[PDB]
Amino acid sequence: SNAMLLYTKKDDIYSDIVRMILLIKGANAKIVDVSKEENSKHLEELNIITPNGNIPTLSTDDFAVYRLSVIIEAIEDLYPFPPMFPVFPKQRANARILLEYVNKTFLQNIIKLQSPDLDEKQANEIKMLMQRDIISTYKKIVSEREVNAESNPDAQNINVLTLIITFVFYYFIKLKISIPTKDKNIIKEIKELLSEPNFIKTIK
Amino acid sequence: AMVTLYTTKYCPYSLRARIALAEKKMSTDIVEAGDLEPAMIKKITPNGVFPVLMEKDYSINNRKALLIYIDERFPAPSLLPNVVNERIKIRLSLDKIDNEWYPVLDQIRKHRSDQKMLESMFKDLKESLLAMEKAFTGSEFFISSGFTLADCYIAALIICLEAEGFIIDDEYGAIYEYKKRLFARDSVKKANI
Ligand SMILES: Nc1nc2c(ncn2[C@@H]2O[C@H](COP(=O)(O)OP(=O)(O)O)[C@@H](OP(=O)(O)OP(=O)(O)O)[C@H]2O)c(=O)[nH]1
Ligand SMILES: [Mg+2]
Repeated sequence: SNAMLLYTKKDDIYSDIVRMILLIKGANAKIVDVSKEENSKHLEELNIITPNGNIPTLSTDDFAVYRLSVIIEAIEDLYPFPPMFPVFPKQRANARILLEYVNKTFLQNIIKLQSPDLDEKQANEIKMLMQRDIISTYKKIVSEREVNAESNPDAQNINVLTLIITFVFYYFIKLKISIPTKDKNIIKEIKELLSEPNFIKTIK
Repeated sequence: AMVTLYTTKYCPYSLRARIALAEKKMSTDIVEAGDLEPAMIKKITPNGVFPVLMEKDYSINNRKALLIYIDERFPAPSLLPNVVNERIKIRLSLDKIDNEWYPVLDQIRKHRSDQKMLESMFKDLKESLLAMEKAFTGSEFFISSGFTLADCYIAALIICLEAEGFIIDDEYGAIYEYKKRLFARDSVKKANI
């Protein structure tokens, strides 16, 4: 039944992302920090139900799913309320194409940066590649959210790509990476994003 | 003339799209990139990524969203399971298909000129299917009551894999049966030719 166990690790950006989606839905979420020694018996379980100990994994008696697009849609299947995605199919496709870019360019790289055996030169090329786009990207996430909100004022849904870009920021701060802009307005907004209640409930 | 699909020839990616577009019984033109102008090509898809799906106002060619978008654009008949626990699974399955299986096809498509490197790639693929022919018994179509995208992903695969030499026989069991009634469907049958 509803024995939803969400395997996560510490400082993993994907877990933190998922955990704030489960928080938004209301999901009965038995979180499991497989980073702690105590949960050694769960990590044993996880290397069985998934191929490579994939973190995060969202498991129940019925399934065990990994990958971030999968999980996010899974959550929307199990917890329709409130709506994570837009309603027009075109807008849904776009959110999906954007979410792919944010994952390849930022999430995936944020992870490569947590690798202890990383070359200090390579790690600096990553950190920079990120700065280079973080802004242009942010704009797109915005333009898109602006469209999906007006085209339906009665629907009132939560932009998942704004929720994610918020964690990209947190992890900039977290990796001493700098958000290259002097736009006092943009800055105003990035502060607001980190200032939202559900976000402060998560990282806490 | 509502929506046109432009399709390069060899793509396994272009087959599985013409399948899903059939199951929807939606009147949509089908054009060949290789039967148009080097000028319009740059206008429908600048990055030259086929296949592309044009509408009055929209356009799309993202490999990962193209099909999922057809299933949402023209909603009936749904090409995802109805039961929630089966949908969540079927997604995580498409992902395996695209990311662990299609690569095996591209690889057999690129190192195709090297017979020493094919015979060995085939030996590892045929060897892997047969380590799964076990979890194929017990369903008309792939891991599901009815037709899913998983079947469009897999029709195009078997079909392009065939052309690259690799064929499927009675040696595969359930797979051969499944592969034979997959080819039976009117939607797969059309795009095949
Ligand atoms: N650590 C972690 N990684 C995630 C997560 N979700 C997606 N990824 C990774 O994002 C990368 C991009 O995968 P996709 O965008 O879905 O498709 P693609 O690789 O074919 O372009 C994958 O790594 P890959 O090495 O490029 O491919 P693969 O070996 O996983 O198949 C995939 O493992 C997550 O939640 N946690
Ligand atoms: Mg991959």
